[PDB]
Amino acid sequence: KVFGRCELAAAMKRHGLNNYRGYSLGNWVCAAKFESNFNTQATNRNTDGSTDYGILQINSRWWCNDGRTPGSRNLCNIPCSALLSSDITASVNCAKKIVSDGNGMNAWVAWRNRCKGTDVQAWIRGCRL
Repeated sequence: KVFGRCELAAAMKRHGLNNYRGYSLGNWVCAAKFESNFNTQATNRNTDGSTDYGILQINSRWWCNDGRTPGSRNLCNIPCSALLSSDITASVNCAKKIVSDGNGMNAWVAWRNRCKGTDVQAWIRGCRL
């Protein structure tokens, strides 16, 4: 499913992402925009053979099992396909563990490169939250 901006903002808020670990909602919405373009079915393969899955492009080498990434750790204990569902719950729960990993949102390269230090507030502007 391809979420609309405010729709995703509201769903993420309901799932406890607004200000989780100090990151305002605008950061999470900005990250989804640049990571998947709000599309839950987005996948991208990396050169190391691992694959990024879903709305937040979570990596198979550490967070989920896709049965084809040798040495994968499956820290969120879920098959990677669960991260592509229209219900963002699995994605959100796993993202919570990732952002708590000690490196914050820098774990998401698109966030670091395109959201970090920008007026992330613009991403939730106009939304009924």
